[PDB]
Amino acid sequence: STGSATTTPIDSLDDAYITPVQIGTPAQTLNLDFDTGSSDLWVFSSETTASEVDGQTIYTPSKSTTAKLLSGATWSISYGDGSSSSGDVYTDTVSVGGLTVTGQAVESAKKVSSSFTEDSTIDGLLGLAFSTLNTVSPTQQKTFFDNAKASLDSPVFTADLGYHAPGTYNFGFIDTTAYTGSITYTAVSTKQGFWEWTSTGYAVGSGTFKSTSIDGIADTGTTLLYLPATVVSAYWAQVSGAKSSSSVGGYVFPCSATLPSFTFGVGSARIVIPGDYIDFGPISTGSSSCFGGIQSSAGIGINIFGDVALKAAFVVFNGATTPTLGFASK
Repeated sequence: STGSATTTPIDSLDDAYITPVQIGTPAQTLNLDFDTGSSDLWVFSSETTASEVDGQTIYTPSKSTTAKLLSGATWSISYGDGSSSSGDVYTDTVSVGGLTVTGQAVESAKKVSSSFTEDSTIDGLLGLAFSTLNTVSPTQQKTFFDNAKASLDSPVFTADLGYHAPGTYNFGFIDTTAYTGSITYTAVSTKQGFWEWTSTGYAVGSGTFKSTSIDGIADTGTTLLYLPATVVSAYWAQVSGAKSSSSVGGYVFPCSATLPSFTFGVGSARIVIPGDYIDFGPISTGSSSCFGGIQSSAGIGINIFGDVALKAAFVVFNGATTPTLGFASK
């Protein structure tokens, strides 16, 4: 089997992407944030505290003939941005882009943090990291991908995120028309439950390439590119007037600036992030201070190749027995 679904930015900054997902019978379609940095499929639901629901589409298990309470199971998750959610669990039929999993754990939110309430466009998350990170207790549950894997034509999914435009998540096949040149594959460590890999270095603009190992995660659920402070300082030093602002929470730059590109290494290959991708616009409406798309990972504890980086590439998440990641230009 295969599946193919379009993923669409939630706003004009590409702050996140939503992909329609069919849950239950008859189908209830919710727009979920596909997140390769976590492993829970959770949704706003008829059980979510009413004061914490603001415009989201909810899953109502009592209206699904295939829903079954997973008796005794609860979940609770916190994300790197400090947001959180928790609740109980149903199993139900879940389809993405024509690919169907029966008996998928659908984690129904009883509580969500303010950041989720305030974002009307995201109806929940669909985790695509390794199932060892799943938070369901006392019986850990598998991700949608893990459940689908044995049925897939090939045990892979791909992320093809757009810059200020829709893109695609494919399951079970590699679309050879979706990228240019060749895909370069690189080793993955699953020891922390993430799609963790080592970049071979970086360049700033037309500068020379610095060969240096940068361990990080491929994370579709993180907006920006978070890298070591040394790397980030070298980037922003090439932008007149850029500075790290403690008040704002990272690097800002004059909105009148032209940003250089940023290149990262994948083996001997190179992925170029155009300067425009690094512009996240005024820090507040009307400001002439703009927020940078490359920020320091210092104090996160891990480097994160988030959407800023991933949207510059066609990315293969290879879930074979020995997992790997592939990157191609596009």
